[PDB]
Amino acid sequence: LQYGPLAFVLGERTTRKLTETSKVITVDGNICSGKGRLAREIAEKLGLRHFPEAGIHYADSTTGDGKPLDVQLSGNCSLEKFYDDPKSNDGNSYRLQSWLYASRLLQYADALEHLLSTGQGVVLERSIYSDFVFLEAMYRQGFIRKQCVEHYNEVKKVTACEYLPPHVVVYVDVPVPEIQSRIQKKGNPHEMKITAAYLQDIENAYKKTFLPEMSEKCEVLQYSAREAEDAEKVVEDIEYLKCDKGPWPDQDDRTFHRLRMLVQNKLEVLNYTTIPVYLPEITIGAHQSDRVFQKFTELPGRKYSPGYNEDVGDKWIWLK
Amino acid sequence: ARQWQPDVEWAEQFGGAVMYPTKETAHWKPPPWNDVDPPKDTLVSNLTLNFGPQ
Amino acid sequence: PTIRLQEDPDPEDENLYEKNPDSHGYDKDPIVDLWNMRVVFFFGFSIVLVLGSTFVAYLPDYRMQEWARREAERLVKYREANGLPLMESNCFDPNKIQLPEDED
Amino acid sequence: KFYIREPPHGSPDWLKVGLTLGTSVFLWIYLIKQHKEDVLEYKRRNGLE
Amino acid sequence: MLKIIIPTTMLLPMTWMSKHNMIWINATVHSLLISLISLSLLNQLGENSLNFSLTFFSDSLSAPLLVLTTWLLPLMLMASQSHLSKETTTRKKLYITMLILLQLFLIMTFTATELILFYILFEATLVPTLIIITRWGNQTERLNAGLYFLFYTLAGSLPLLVALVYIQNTTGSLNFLIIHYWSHPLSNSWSNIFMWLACIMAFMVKMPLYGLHLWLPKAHVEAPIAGSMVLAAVLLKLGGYGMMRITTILNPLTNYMAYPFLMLSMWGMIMTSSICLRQTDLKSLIAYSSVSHMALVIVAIMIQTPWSFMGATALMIAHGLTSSMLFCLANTNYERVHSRTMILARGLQTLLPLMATWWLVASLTNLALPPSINLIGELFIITASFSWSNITIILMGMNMMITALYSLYMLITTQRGKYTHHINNIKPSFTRENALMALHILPLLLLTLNPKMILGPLY
Amino acid sequence: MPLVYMNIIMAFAIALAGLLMYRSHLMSSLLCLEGMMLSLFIMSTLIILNTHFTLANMMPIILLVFAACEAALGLSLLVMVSNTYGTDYVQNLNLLQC
Amino acid sequence: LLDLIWLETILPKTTSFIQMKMSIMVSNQKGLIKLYFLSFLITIMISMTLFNYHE
Amino acid sequence: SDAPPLTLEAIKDRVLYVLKLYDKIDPEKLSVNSHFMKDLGLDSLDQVEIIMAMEDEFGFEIPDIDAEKLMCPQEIVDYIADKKDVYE
Amino acid sequence: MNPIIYTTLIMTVMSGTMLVMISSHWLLIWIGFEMNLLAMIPVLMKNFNPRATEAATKYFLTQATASMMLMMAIIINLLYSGQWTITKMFNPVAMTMMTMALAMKLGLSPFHFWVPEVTQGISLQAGLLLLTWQKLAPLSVLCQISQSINPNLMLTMAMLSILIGGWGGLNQTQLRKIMAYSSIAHMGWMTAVLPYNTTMTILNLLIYITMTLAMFMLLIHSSATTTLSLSHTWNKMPVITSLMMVTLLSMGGLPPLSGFMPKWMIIQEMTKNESIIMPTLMAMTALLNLYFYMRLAYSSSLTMFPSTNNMKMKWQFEHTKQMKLLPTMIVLSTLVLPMTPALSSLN
Ligand SMILES: CCCCCCCCCCCCCCCCCC(=O)OC[C@H](COP(=O)([O-])OCC(O)COP(=O)([O-])OC[C@@H](COC(=O)CCCCCCCCCCCCCCCCC)OC(=O)CCCCCCCCCCCCCCCCC)OC(=O)CCCCCCCCCCCCCCCCC
Ligand SMILES: CCCCCCCCCCCCCCCCC[C@@H](O)O[C@H](CO[C@H](O)CCCCCCCCCCCCCCC)COP(=O)(O)OCC[N+](C)(C)C
Ligand SMILES: CCCCCCCCCCCCCCCCC[C@@H](O)O[C@H](CO[C@H](O)CCCCCCCCCCCCCCC)COP(=O)(O)OCC[N+](C)(C)C
Ligand SMILES: CCCCCCCCCCCC(=O)SCCNC(=O)CCNC(=O)[C@H](O)C(C)(C)COP(=O)(O)O
Ligand SMILES: Nc1ncnc2c1ncn2[C@@H]1O[C@H](COP(=O)(O)OP(=O)(O)O)[C@@H](O)[C@H]1O
Repeated sequence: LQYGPLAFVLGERTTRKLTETSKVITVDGNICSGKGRLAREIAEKLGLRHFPEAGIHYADSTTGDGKPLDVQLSGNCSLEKFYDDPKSNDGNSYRLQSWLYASRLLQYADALEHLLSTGQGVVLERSIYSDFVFLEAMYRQGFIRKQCVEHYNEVKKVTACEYLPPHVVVYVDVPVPEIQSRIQKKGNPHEMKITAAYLQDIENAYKKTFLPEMSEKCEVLQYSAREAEDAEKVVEDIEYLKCDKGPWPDQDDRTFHRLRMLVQNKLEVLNYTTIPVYLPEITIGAHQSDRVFQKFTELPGRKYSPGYNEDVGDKWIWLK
Repeated sequence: ARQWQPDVEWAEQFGGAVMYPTKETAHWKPPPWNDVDPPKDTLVSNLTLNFGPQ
Repeated sequence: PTIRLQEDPDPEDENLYEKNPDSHGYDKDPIVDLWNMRVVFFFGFSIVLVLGSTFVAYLPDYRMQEWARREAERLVKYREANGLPLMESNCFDPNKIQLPEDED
Repeated sequence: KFYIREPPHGSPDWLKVGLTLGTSVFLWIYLIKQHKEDVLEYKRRNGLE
Repeated sequence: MLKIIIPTTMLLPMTWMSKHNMIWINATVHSLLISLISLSLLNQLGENSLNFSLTFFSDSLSAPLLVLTTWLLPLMLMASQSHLSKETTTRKKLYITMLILLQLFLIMTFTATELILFYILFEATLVPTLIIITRWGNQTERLNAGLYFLFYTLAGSLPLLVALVYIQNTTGSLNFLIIHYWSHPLSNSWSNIFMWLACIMAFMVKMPLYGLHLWLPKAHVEAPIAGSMVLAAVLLKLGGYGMMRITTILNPLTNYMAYPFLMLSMWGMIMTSSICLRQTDLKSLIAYSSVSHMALVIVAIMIQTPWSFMGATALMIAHGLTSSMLFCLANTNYERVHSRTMILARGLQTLLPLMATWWLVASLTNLALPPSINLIGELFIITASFSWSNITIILMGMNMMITALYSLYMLITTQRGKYTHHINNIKPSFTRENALMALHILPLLLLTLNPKMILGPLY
Repeated sequence: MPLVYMNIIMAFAIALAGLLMYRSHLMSSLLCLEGMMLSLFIMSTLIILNTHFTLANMMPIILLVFAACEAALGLSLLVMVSNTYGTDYVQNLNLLQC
Repeated sequence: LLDLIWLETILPKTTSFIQMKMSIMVSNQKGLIKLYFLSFLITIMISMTLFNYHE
Repeated sequence: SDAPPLTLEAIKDRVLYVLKLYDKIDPEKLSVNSHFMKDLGLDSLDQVEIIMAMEDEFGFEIPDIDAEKLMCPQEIVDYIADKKDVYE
Repeated sequence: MNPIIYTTLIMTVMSGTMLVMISSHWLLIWIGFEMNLLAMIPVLMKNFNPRATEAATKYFLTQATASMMLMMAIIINLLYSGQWTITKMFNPVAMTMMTMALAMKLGLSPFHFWVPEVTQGISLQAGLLLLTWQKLAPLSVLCQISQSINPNLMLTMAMLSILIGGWGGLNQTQLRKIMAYSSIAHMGWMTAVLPYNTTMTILNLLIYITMTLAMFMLLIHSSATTTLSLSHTWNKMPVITSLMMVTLLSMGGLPPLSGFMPKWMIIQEMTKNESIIMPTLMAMTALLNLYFYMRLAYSSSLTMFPSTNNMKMKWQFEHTKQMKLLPTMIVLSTLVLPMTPALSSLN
């Protein structure tokens, strides 16, 4: 049965499933750092569910078939062209940033739902509390306008306040020259154009805003470049953490009920992402919106509800 | 060559707090997107008491 | 961006004669176009127009025009033969009309 | 095809479908019986037959 | 008469169950068949009407209107499929649904035996028309036009409703037959004057009367071609039909309550005919032409004589056909050049000769050339007005000149002279447009052949 | 009517006018509400005693009970208002217009 | 002069202007309970003096 | 509506009025271009008090820097206009 | 709030309404009103925020004042006639005070100011409850004491309600305030026919409740509280906007929609008595409500407004919670006029 007030009235309580390994974990770091590998090793060692960093096509991976859709029908933004022309006059940069924030919000909702439904811990790469640093890096470099920052702040203020911050924040420090060396040795021809000022802005935003304000909610585990490959030592450091200072211990059954009703029903999660603030970078005309929506509705498994599309092999429709 | 449809300028007529703005209501602001006003810093001062010496 | 919004450009109009030199102006698909023309011409001119005009032209006389003419001929013959006036100023017999007693 | 469970599977929920058809048929036969008895009572009260 | 009503309600799901590329063919074929079926209502009696049931009846005044409506639906379908080619299937089906619902409401309106039912249907006709105008119109004025189309109607019709129910609480019946047989004279009191005004103003604003006509140019200019067709050819005749029906209970108050409306009708007929002489918009010229002709019809109905009623009926039928043809002719040029200015595309007789012939025939019929039914109606109305008062022959005569002028003006502006040099996108006329013109014009002369079918019950 | 009845009616009218005309404090308006309740209690008791309506003698008590509920309700609301503004002023309740 | 100005001025434009003015008059309230509770007091007195006194 | 759109002339009038209310400045010798230290003969502390008087008058706070270099009434007017974004 | 506590509070609200509806004793009706207010106050503050607290405080003050006037009217009636049964209200001053108190409870003009504020300050579900269920009890009492009403005062308040509803709703961009002003106008319509026929009042109330339920469920389904946020729905689910437009047309009273049936019937009823001028003015004034319904229909269904990019993400998800009574409510709101004579079953 679908979770709701009825399941809460008789039986279901979230507090009982929490077994000292709930522990929402995020592993933050600058561009091209080995935060992903550390996250996978932490999840493997502690037996938690690992969530790869949410990209442009994260929402596609969870609906219908997990394969991504066309960029015209999903995202409508490019990271490659953001690297090529960060100061483009078609609003690609802030469109990408807003879409990425929406994707991160959806991923955080999914992780919270899984944790509250099964009691198993989760490990995320970045979070909605960390996305803003990239926005800041876009603003100092002149890639986006100030109105875009105001719109981002409005959306974040109305959205991110409804959830619980992660239990423990893991941050990996890599100096900018080493990051540039890693980028040069990588080979992706679009990331060679990342100037050192952009990475310096990202690191400045991280170390000056995110870590201080996140440390007030809960302690932060910082690791240099060399002491992140030893994932066993990192896990054993995480395990002996005294987590009794954040909002998490102050959560009872009814608050968990509210949060669990919030995390499912993804439309309510994404409600305030499309607020009617008309920025040229994200506002789309009526003709283009109509054409793109008609294009989207013609996809093989999208015209009807999930179980009612006979063109992808749905049977017994006339009795469902 | 195609049908006219509303644009941002047309849509912005309906985004204010009231229709037909006047001089008095030009400073009314629309409610927050969620119905949550930001908390005012109405600090309450505690009582200061002398305990002793007498 | 110096722009106001993301919008498609206004597209140029399509000429139906380019892909179909004999296009009849009904549809872009030549077969559906030809059959739309055929049904319009058959059911508009052949069926409704000519047959409907023939049906209207031969509608039976429910307005009783010929009957009225024959009745008038009978009445004229009778009243002329017996010397009565052809018409009377009163269409109702005064014997069945009861005027008010007092006019003063 | 769907990456998710899609709780409505290829087979329809047979309990709900059966309950729906049963309720509908019960309502229809109840209506027919009620109409028959109403007709009989009306004829008896007015003494047509 | 359900043999006509039910096939339209069947046109509805047939359109909604059709294959995506066969909607127009099915709709046009079955609409033509329904028109052929409705042709049988022309067989009328000489004494009373065709009383099919307690709800519906057919008379010698409503049968030509029903035939015109059922004949106009397929013409709208052909005239609409050009500019709706890029639309989605669902919206095309919705447009056809609006057209079918409008036809159904008009069919039920023209045959209702009851005045409250007539009011309900004659008011229900607004919703499909308003939706069509405000959804499928082209420019941003359409929204305003819809509002102008709506409230102008409702402010006239809501008082009528009150009057109607008041009558039903006094006489006990609003059935038209009982109302006719149990008719009694209206006294001369203020209450009777306001009851007369309430009963008359709705149909006078739907005509429209001069001074109350401001909604009509907006509605007929911003509407799509099918919307303009149905607004000009049928929806304006609701006022005339309703006035001819309701005037049976207003005597002898009309004898002196018609003076302001007669004065407005005559002087505003002159005024609108003059307005047609200086019009930069080709659609607005046709709209004001409709205003002038309907002013003539108002005069005919208001003077209350058998010849006037005959002429009024003939004029409504002829004006419907002629104005629909003129709107379609203007829409062809608009679709070619995407502009409504009359002096933009000139000298079109050189480029489109058969279209020029269609234009010539439409303009000749508009100026009431003998022996067209336009002339028959106009001449009957003029003779009745002359009997009413000999001085009217001045004003009427004035109109007869002015009409001709502006009519030929339009032709001389659009077909003669030299072609505009920079306009090079004028393709040859399609078979669809020529067939539309022919199906508009042939019934006109065919009815000229047998004119007693459109002369109404007073014949 | 005797003079006592009209005195009680005057007390009720005074309390009603006091509620309808707010100064600044919500507590004063709540006190005016309780005054209305007290006047209603006194008048109902006087009418019931005068006519010896025995079974209606329980009616004033019930009245008092629901008065308490209203009072409690009002006080509860006052608390929340204070917690939002540090004051119980009615000019702070102006977020919603007409 | 007539079609585009005065016929427009009298019937529709005057109606729209009057309705807009009355809408602005009616809907522009500050949301203070003090003011319209005072209005409630005035209304109650007016009702007891106008309609109630005449029975 | 809110307060009228304050202009440069009103700003200058208020600044001069506040300055002539200072008990240690003679009204006649004071002008819009008079330097506090040289023409008016005031050391740093009177300048601080004058800045605080401007703070009271216009209802906004001027830091130690910024206010440390307002040397005559014209600079105070310019600073107030720039902070309030007043161009007329 | 706990689901069990919420269910208990909702059931207590309905129990107070039923106690008002099934009692013959004035004290029990007053107790039902008190219980309804007591259980309703927390329901308005289910989602805690300053606006909800302000709405609850204003509602409590208004309803407590109204209940005190109610009890005073009961006591005056008892003083001039030792009766407790709800009947022809043997005293005129007590009846004037009763009419004023019930009008204040219903929100009739000029005691209308609290309705838009309270509707705007609470959530859509609480507004649904307040604008649909909270009208039953005062209207039931008014129906029970209809023979002793003063027609002048009642008709004045009804006409003022219609006028003020139209004029106030003309100026709104917030959907909740639009609903509140529509509610005020519809209460005016309901109370205009009350002195002449209570069956017409019940019919109008039923049709208004059906239409309001459909409107509020459509507004909850597409999470919009402003005009601009509603203008986005066409790019996410156009069927909802089309149904909303047809519902708005029905609320505007256009034939052949069912929203035409109440006013029509009321007009006819008011013409069976003499009463000619008042229905004409009433229809003229209802044209204003129709105007701003048409403006909403223009903004949401008949034209396409610009959208945002993030809406693409919303294309990939379906509505999770599903309202089972929405289709029936829409159908009853629109296609019900041909079944008009069935109103005989109401009396
Ligand atoms: C290509 C078109 C492009 C587009 C354009 C737009 C077109 C739109 C069309 C839309 C659809 C239209 C449908 C309308 C339906 C109308 C049908 C109808 O009602 O029929 C009525 C009418 C038939 O009357 P009826 O009531 O049915 O008959 C009653 C009697 O019982 C009968 O009397 P009877 O017992 O004597 O029998 C007579 C019988 C037989 O009588 C005879 O045979 C005798 C004739 C006399 C000859 C005698 C001597 C000749 C031979 C001598 C030598 C041989 C004999 C010896 C051998 C040895 C040789 C020496 O002949 C007839 O029945 C008449 C012919 C029937 C025609 C019907 C028309 C149907 C039209 C429907 C289709 C429309 C499309 C057109 C297609 C048509 C084909 C192209 O048809 C006519 O038109 C009659 C007109 C002929 C009269 C003469 C003209 C007089 C002119 C005077 C005016 C002068 C002024 C200038 C004006 C000039 C203008 C001409
Ligand atoms: C392209 C080039 C064209 C030019 C060349 C053309 C070649 C010649 C063709 C032209 C024909 C010339 C006309 C000459 C007149 C002959 C026809 C006439 O005699 O028929 C009339 C008959 O005409 C018909 O009655 C009129 C036709 C009805 C019109 C209905 C139109 C079809 C309906 C479509 C929808 C309508 C929409 C409008 C709403 C009302 C006779 O009337 P009536 O005096 O009785 O007959 C008495 C004898 N009867 C009764 C035994 C028959
Ligand atoms: C923009 C175009 C819109 C359409 C216009 C519609 C036209 C409506 C005009 C109504 C026609 C006549 C109305 C009343 C009939 C007579 C008018 C009156 O002038 O005649 C005299 C009336 O006498 C005086 O005039 C008294 C009436 C004066 C007050 C009326 C106000 C006129 C002001 C004009 C304002 C413009 C109205 C249109 C607003 C849009 C007759 O004397 P009397 O015998 O005693 O009255 C007859 C009735 N009896 C028998 C019961 C007694
Ligand atoms: C109610 C009464 C209570 C009284 C309490 C009083 C409290 C007294 C606290 C005093 C604290 C000090 O001494 S603080 C020490 C002050 N001494 C110095 O600064 C030495 C250098 N002198 C200068 O800089 C100039 O002479 C200067 C005077 C600054 C003028 O500044 P300008 O020329 O650049 O404008
Ligand atoms: N919020 C963001 N804004 C812009 N670019 C981002 C954002 N998040 C991730 N990226 C881009 O995604 C790319 C890979 O992400 P990253 O996690 O840093 O490397 P890796 O996948 O090796 O761990 C990088 O080029 C980074 O710039």
